[PDB]
Formats: sequence, C-alpha cells, structure tokens
Amino acid sequence: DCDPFTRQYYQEKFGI
Amino acid sequence: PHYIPGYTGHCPLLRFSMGQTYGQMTGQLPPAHRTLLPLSSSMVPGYTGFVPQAQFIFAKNCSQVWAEALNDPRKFFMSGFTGYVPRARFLFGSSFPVLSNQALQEFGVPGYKFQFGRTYGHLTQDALG
Amino acid sequence: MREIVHLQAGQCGNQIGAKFWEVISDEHGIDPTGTYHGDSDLQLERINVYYNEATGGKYVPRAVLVDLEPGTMDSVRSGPFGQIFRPDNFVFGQSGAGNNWAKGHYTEGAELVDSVLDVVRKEAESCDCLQGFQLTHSLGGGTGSGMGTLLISKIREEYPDRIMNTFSVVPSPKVSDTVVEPYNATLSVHQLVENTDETYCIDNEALYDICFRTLKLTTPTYGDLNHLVSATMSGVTTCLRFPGQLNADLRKLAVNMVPFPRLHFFMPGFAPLTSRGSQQYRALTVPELTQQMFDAKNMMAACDPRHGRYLTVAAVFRGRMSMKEVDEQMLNVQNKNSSYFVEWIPNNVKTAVCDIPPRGLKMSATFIGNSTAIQELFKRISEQFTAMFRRKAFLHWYTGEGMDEMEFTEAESNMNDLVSEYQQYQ
Amino acid sequence: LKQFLEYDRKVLRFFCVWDDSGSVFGDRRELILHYFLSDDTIEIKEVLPHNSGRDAMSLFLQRRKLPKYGPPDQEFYKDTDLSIGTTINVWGRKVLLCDCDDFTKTYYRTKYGIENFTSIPCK
Amino acid sequence: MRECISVHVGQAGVQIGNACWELYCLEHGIQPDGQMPSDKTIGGGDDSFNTFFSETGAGKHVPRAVFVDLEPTVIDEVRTGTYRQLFHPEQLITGKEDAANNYARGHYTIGKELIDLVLDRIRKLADQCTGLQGFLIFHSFGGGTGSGFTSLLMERLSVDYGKKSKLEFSIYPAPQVSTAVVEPYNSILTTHTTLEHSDCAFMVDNEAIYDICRRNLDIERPTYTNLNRLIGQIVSSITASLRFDGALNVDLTEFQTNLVPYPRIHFPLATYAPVISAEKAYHEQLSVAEITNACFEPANQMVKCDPRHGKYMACCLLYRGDVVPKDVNAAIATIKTKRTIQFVDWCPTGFKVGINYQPPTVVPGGDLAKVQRAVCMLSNTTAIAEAWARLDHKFDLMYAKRAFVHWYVGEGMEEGEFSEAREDMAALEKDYEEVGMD
Ligand SMILES: Nc1nc2c(ncn2[C@@H]2O[C@H](COP(=O)(O)OP(=O)(O)OP(=O)(O)O)[C@@H](O)[C@H]2O)c(=O)[nH]1
Ligand SMILES: Nc1nc2c(ncn2[C@@H]2O[C@H](COP(=O)(O)OP(=O)(O)O)[C@@H](O)[C@H]2O)c(=O)[nH]1
Ligand SMILES: [Mg+2]
Repeated sequence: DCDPFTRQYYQEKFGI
Repeated sequence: PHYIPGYTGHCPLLRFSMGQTYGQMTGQLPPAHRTLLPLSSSMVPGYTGFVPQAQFIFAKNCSQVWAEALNDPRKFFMSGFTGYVPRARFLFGSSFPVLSNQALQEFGVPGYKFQFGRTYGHLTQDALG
Repeated sequence: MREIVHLQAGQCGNQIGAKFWEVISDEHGIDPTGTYHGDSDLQLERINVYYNEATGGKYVPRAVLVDLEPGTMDSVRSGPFGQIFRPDNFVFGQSGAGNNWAKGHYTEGAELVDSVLDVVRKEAESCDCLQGFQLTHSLGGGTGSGMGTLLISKIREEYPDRIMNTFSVVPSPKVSDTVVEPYNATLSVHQLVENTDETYCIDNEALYDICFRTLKLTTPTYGDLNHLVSATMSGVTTCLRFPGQLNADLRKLAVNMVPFPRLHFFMPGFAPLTSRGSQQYRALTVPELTQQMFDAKNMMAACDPRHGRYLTVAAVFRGRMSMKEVDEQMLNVQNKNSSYFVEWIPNNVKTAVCDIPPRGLKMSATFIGNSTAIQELFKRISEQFTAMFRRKAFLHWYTGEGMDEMEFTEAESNMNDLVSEYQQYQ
Repeated sequence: LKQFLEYDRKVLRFFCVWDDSGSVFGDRRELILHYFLSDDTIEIKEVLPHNSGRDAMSLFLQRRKLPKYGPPDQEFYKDTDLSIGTTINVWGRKVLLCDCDDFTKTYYRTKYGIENFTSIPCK
Repeated sequence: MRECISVHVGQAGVQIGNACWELYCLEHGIQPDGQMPSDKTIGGGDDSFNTFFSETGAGKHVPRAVFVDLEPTVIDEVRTGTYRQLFHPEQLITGKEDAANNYARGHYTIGKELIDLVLDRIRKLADQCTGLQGFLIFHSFGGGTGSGFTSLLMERLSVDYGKKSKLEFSIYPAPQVSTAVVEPYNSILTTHTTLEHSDCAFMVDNEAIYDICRRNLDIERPTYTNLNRLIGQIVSSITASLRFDGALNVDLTEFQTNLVPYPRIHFPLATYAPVISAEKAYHEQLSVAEITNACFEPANQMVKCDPRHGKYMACCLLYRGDVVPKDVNAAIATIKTKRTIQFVDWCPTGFKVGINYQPPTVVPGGDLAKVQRAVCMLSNTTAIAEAWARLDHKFDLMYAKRAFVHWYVGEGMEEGEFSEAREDMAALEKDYEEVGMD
C-alpha cells in the first residue's frame, strides 16, 4: 500500500 | 519580476510597508513599462545619392540604416479565557467550551371529587386524555 | 477581565467625558441606543474593561456622574450618547456650586459623599478585577475642585494600593471666565499632589492654539476641544483593550514616568493631528508623527517645554507599525534634544506599541510627558495668589463657611514647596 | 441671519411614537418633536404617563441638526425630508410620526399643499 | 526520550516563543491543529516528535513547554491565535494584572500568587518526560514578568530539580535604543538571581538583530515578528541533536562542558550564520568557509559588543545541514590563523563542532530562504563585559539621585538589594578582567 501522495506522484510521473 | 535588493530610488507605497523583504514588498505592489525590461541588398554601401529618412539613425550599419528606413463546529472557546464573551455571565447549561458555544449562537388530579368506582390509574387516563 | 472606572465631576468634567464616552462608543462600535454594532471582533473581548454587560444585549456605560446643580445632567441625558447612561449613576443635589471651593468641599460636599461613595463602591465591588480610577474635572471651578477632590481623598483611604489617574483642567494664564480661579486652584493643588500620584492637566488656551494652528478651524466651539482632550485619554488605556507587540499598561505607565513619589504632574498630547483640507497631502508616517509629538504647538502644552527640561516621557503608539523605526527614532529625538532631556537617566522615553489602529486612521499615538517646564504652569497661579491674597479679597466667604485661614496658606506653602523640587533639577 | 429673522418663532411641533418590542424588555413610547425653522435644528422632548417608571427629565435630544441615517456627504434632515406616514432614523432608533400641531398644517398647506392628513395614532 | 522543557515567561518570551514553536513544529511536520499531516509524510521518525511533543492516542501531539505572563493580553493572543486546539488548555497559565516593569511584582507580590501553579505544571510535565535534558528559559531581561517571575522560578526551580542545565534565552537591553526607563534597574537586579542559579546565558539584543535585518536580510524597518523568528531559529539549531540524526552530535549537557569554563563566567553571545534573503542567496556560494568566516565577524554578532576589544575563550560551532566533517576542520583552522580573533592562553582547544545532518526549515512567509546548511557560533567572549559596564555605569549615574526607587522598594523588597546587585555585578566584571588576564 501507499499514502494518498505516492499514488498521486505515480499518475503524473509514470502514468499509472 | 521583483526589484533587486541593491535598488535605491523610488517605488510606490514603500514607506507604508514593513516586515517583508525588498524583493517581496516591491513585487506585491503603467502599460508602457520598460524599466524592468520584461532594400539593402539592392544598394551597395558606397552609394552617395539620396534615400529618404536615411540621415538619422545609428546602432546598425549604413547598409542596415537603409534597411530600417525602407522597412456550527469550532465555535467553542477553551479553558479559563480571560477575554469577554457576550452572554457569558448570564446563562448556563454545560461546560465553559459549551458555555462559550451556546453564548455565541444566542448573540445573533383535577376533578377528583367526582371519581367513584374506577381504577386510579384508569381515572388519570380520562383526566390526561 | 481587568476593568477601569471613570469618574465625572464639574460642568467641564461632565462635558469632556460625555464627549469622551462617545469617542470609545464609536471606537468599540456601540450604538447610541445601548446595543452594539461593531465592525470587527477584537473590540468585544475587552469591552468589559471600560463598559459592562446587562440583559438583552443592552450594553452599559460604567461611569458615575455627579454635580451639585442638575442643569448639566439635563444636557448629558439630552446628548447624542446620553440614553446609555444609567440614572442610578446620576447622583445630584439641588443647589449650584457658586464657583467656590467652600460649598464644594466641606459643607455642601459632606452631605453628598455618602450618596456618591455608595454608588461608586457599588460598581467597584461588582467589578471582577478593578484596575484604576480615572477622573475628569476642572481645577478652576466650584465642583471639579469642590467634590472632585473629596472622592479622590475618600477612594485612596479605601483603596490604598491601586493606581488612579486624573484629568484636570488647569485655568488658562491670560483668558478666563471666572475671577476666582487661583482660589479654586491653589487649594486643590496641595490636595491633588498628596494622593493622586498622577495628573493630566493642560489649560484651555493650548486647546485653542491647536485648533487654530494645527487643525486650522475658524470657529472652534467646546466640541472639538472636548474631542481633542478625549483623544489623548482614549490612547492612554489602549494597551488594556487591544493587543500588540510592546505595550504599556497603566500601572506599567506609572513607574516608568514617576521618578519621585510626589513628582507626578504630566502633559498630554495627541499625535495624528492635521488640518481639515490637508488630509491627502500628509504622509501619516511614524517618523513624522513624533516630530509633531515633540513640539510645543501641535502637542498639548499649557507651558513651553523648552523653558525647562524633559524629565521622563512616554510615547504610546497605536496601529500596525515597524518597531525598528520607532526604536531608532526615539534615539534620534534623544540625541538631537540631549539638552532638553535630563541627564542621570539613560533611557528617557517609553515606547508602547498597539496592534489595532483607531477609527478613521491607520496609525496613531498619544504623547504623555513629565516636563520640569510644568513649574511655570504653577508660578502664574502662585503669582496670581499673592497678588490677591495680600488684600484679603474673598477670605470672608471662606470664613463664613466655617473654614479657617491657617491651612489656607498651607496649600500655597506646599505648592511653593512642590515647585522647589522642580527647580532642583534645572 | 436671513433664516433667523424669517422663521424665528416658527417651531414645528411633530408628535411621534416609538416602539421597542424586538428587545426583550420595552414599552410603546410616545414622543414629541420640535423642529426649529430658524436654523434647521431638531429638538426632541419626552412626555411621560402619570406613574411612568422612567425618571422625569426634560429633554430627549438636544438642539442640533439631526443626521440622516444612523450615527455618522454630510446630509441632514430637513422639513421636506419628513412628513406624516414616514419613519425617521433618530440615532439608530425607528420613530414614526403620528400627529402635528394645526399651525404646522397651515404651514404645509401654503408651501406644497398636503391634504386630508390621515393621522395614524397608536391605541 | 531526550525531552526538553522550555519555560517561556513574559511579554517578550511569549512572543520569541509563539514564533519558536512554529519552526519547532514545522521541522517535525506538526500540523497547527495536533493531528499531524495525515495524507502525505515529511520524514522525521516516530521518535523526533518527542523532544518537544507528547503523542496522545489520536495524534493530538501537545507542546512540552510552559507560557506564564501575569497580564493576559499576550497569552490571550495565543489562546485566540493561529496556533490553538494544540497548546495545552492549561500549559498556558493566565495571570491577572501586569508587572509595570518593577522587579518586585515578580519576586515579592503577585510574583508569588502564580509560581504555585506555574512550578506545579512544570513538574506535572516532568512526570511524562523520561529524560528532561534541561530547562531552557525564554524571557526578557528588562521587564517585570520577565526578570520577576523568571528569577522566582530560577532559584525556586533549582531548589527542587537541581542537578540540571539552566541555559537561558534572554532579550538583554541594547546600548542606546531602549523602551522602559527603569531597565538599568530591573536588569542589574536579575543578574543576581541567575548568576548563581542559571548556567549559560544565551543572551540576545534588539539593536543588533535590527541592524542584521537591514545589513544582511535587507528589510529596512523590521519588527518583532522579524526578530523573534531569527532568535527562534537559534533555539532550534541548539536543540538539534536531541531530535535530528547526524555525525558529531552535541547535547544540552555537552553545551555546558566545553562552553562555560570557570563557574560564574557563563555569558555566551550567539551567532546564526546563513542570515540571508532569497535574492542575494541562490547567487552566493554558501560555503562552509564563508558560513564560518562570517559568524566570527563583528557586524554579525546579535549582541552589540565588538567581539574584537576582548578575548574569546570557548566556542561551540553547531553545524546543521549538509556539512561534511572535513570542511569544518579547515574552516576552524583558518579562524586560528586570523590574527584578530584573539584568544586567551588557557583554552588551546576551543571549538566544539556538532555536524548534525538536517538542512534548515523555511517558516512559510519569511526572509530566510531554502539554504542547505547553518551554523550557530554560541561563544563565551570577555567583551560581553562592555554589555554590562553600560547597564551598570547607568545604574550608578541614576541611583545617585535615588531615582525611581519609591515604587520599587514598596510592593515588597528591601532598598539594600539594589546595592547588593551592584556588588555582585562589580564581581562578574572583576572576574572577567581577571579571566582574560594571561
Ligand atoms: N525580541 C523581542 N523583544 C521583545 C518583544 N516584546 C518585548 N520585547 C523586549 O522586552 C522588553 C520589556 O520586557 P517585556 O518582556 O516586554 O515586559 P514584561 O517582562 O512582560 O514585564 P511587564 O512589561 O511589566 O509586563 C522590551 O525592552 C523589549 O526589548 C518581542 O516581541 N520580541
Ligand atoms: N476645554 C473645555 N473647557 C471647559 C468646557 N466646559 C467648561 N470648561 C471650562 O470650565 C471653566 C468653568 O467651569 P467650572 O466652573 O469648572 O464648572 P463647575 O465646576 O461645574 O462649576 C471655564 O473656564 C471653561 O474654560 C469644555 O467643554 N471644554
Ligand atoms: Mg507583560
């Protein structure tokens, strides 16, 4: 799991 | 687009401001603003005749001067508050956080003679309803 | 949470404070029917300091209003903010003062002191935490020196350890309305020095000079004189009512400027003063306020301060301002006028700073100063006394009221003693 | 000077009524208003009942030019600003005009000509 | 577990603390509402939030300090201020009246009507602390609730916790600029109830910080908020090891083993280093050399006292940031050449360095920029004597004409005390002149 910041960081850097 | 710290001179409304750096109190505060700063091939330069508007300008060659010429939660108050709350010394009902809370919202058997022979609880049912 | 009490006596004292009670009523935003309509919130946590609460939101002025003759109370209740005053606090007799100190102090006064102390200690005991006893009166009158001197004598013997400041109106040198002014002044000055341990007294002439030169009004009535002397007394207590970063409360504004226990005669003043037509042409800047605070013309000066030397000075400020300027500039006032501030005291000026500006301005200040030049304010009354006592002009009225001549000279001997320590520090 | 001589002893006696029922504690108050036409100053007196709980003082508002809206473009009240059927804002207090002296009626007939004068008394 | 009780007492202290817990919270990612940032992260470890906070059961971490000022004005601005629903409802003891700037109202009258609860709370807090490392006091040195209440505690405290470090953060009177007129009195009277009850005196001025706000940070006309946050950061820089990881780590105990030499000589003047704006910042090379060949310069000392007409003795060089251990050695090596940073003959060593690894934090909306390093040269020099000589000389010049002594020995005291202070002070001076003596 991750916090509600790594999920945001991953959808505007690596396009998840 | 701020003023550099070494800059002396005049910037408007600097005298009434305080507590901020010279690049922030200037950047927070005219259309033509330039202070901050945000044919030639058909004639050879030896020519000595006349072309209009060609006796005026520098910053560029003669062969270029004929170019330019042509072109409600969180309402409570916590313990021991030595301020004044309206309706604090008057009313009551709960704790000082709730006292300061409620004070802010308010800022803005008959006929028993003729009962004979029927049960007393059943008598009060007739009196109540 | 820390409350103040204001006292009104005399015709002059009643009219000043009635103009003073409206200045804070629209400073704290209290409507002149009794309710409250303030803009911000910060003027509600300290509303008990100078007022107090009643049922229905109908806020109450905490003041006592006393005079022998009920003529001026008929005007206060008829005024703009006179429907807030509590008629329990309206204690009055039936006869006039007569502009003399005999029918104000010992005989007429003695049958009202019980009636007035009963309502003063009514509110003083219902107070959560008393702080001070402000009083506004006129020295050259029959009631201000008459009964405004009993109360300050009968409060101090009952509250011996509380600060209390007074707002006297000393008679002017060359313009006067009565011809009995030094009789009502010298006999007060001995008593005023003995127990007030703080005064605030500037004549009527200096109020005329400020309204003619600093403010430039052609026809100044008593209104703007009372407004201006009310402005210098709404900023003296501003640290008790508004927050700040470096503030001065009243007892804090007492030991900082009373160097000797009977050396307590001060000199008020209001900083942001300008003409009616020169508002937009003037930079309301704190280096320029204090050039105007430290003169004789735009500051409330009954006597010229350059004729003496400043012994200890206050400067309470109001409004959002920088502390570095006011620290460096009081340093600049000190060294430029080192010949007019005393030696043997390294720091001379208090720097008090508030957080919230007054109504109508963005910064303000109030000049409060002990000057040795105030000795000339008492020379002229003494010079007037010995020019009229030596003929025994009006000693028969005082003799007729059962009052002796033996301590009639004890008042002058002590104000001659009083000024002697003033002249010790030339 | 020209207004002092023209309307020296011409006083406009305007009977009035004030109610405070929005407050928790209050009574229906009846007021008397005098308007000097010499210098346009409004003076308000108070008349009390036979056993009123209020102290019997003389005046309610002193001899002054009364401001237009609330507590203070310094616009003030004038004679044409108020009439019968309108409410005046006397220092944040809503006071309705009910009756007038007959001399003021004769004053109003000569200048504009208001007729039939439907007075609205309270009880 | 290395908790640290910081007692801020007074108008000043409360201010130099309402702007100290801000960064004491910012660094350890603490939300201005207890529950910490609960949606992201900031990297601090569920341990660094203990040096100055106390985890409850819902994250409502609470400040480990005590703010006591008689008048309620200031602490009321905290009760109703940006920082609330966090400061303990009782860690903010509210008094009644003020102090007038007369020591007495802090060491005789009202001064006593509150120490019963104030001392109580500081102990009530000691319970949770399983290692109170010291008592950092934050008050003025020229007021009433600053010298009074503090003095009372200072001694009172020692007679209950004793064995401990009493480092103090004070706003000493400035040479020329000054507010209250009886400052040279309420000050000479507190250097007699601290010189034998408090250890290191991290003393700070007002004129000096003001000149630095213009000569370096370029803020003509600064205020107290501008001054408090800088003094506030000196505090954080000192209490760095107790919370942040690093190489050489200096502790509150070590801050008084390589610092104060002889018992009484404990007057260190502090010196933050990367005091710079943002315009002249991302341009200059903040080098461990410059950030050091500046903390030893005269115009950068926060206590007006030429650091050249005297003799340094001990000098901690706390180094928060990306300071590799090497540069530090050479930096101090340069300092030892400069034939001007004169030294005495008793301290051949001299500098204690703490290269902690945690770059400074920027208080949202401030002059300080995002520098990646900082020094705090807290040093004991013998020129802090020219900071007393003045206050002292003044006392006499004024006491001569027994000025402002009535309302002093009146609320409770003893005229004699005045005289005794002057004596104790003459000694402090006598010893300083005999300490720097070869
Ligand atoms: N750096 C800084 N110094 C301050 C601040 N406020 C006050 N001071 C200093 O404190 C000195 C006066 O002492 P205070 O702490 O303000 O007064 P006090 O201890 O509360 O005593 P009283 O004023 O009688 O209540 C002044 O000379 C100022 O230099 C501040 O916000 N920041
Ligand atoms: N500045 C000022 N002075 C006033 C006012 N009313 C009265 N005085 C002064 O008071 C003096 C006389 O009033 P006084 O005899 O003291 O009133 P009394 O004490 O009630 O008899 C006059 O010389 C006036 O100068 C006022 O509103 N403002
Ligand atoms: Mg204080």
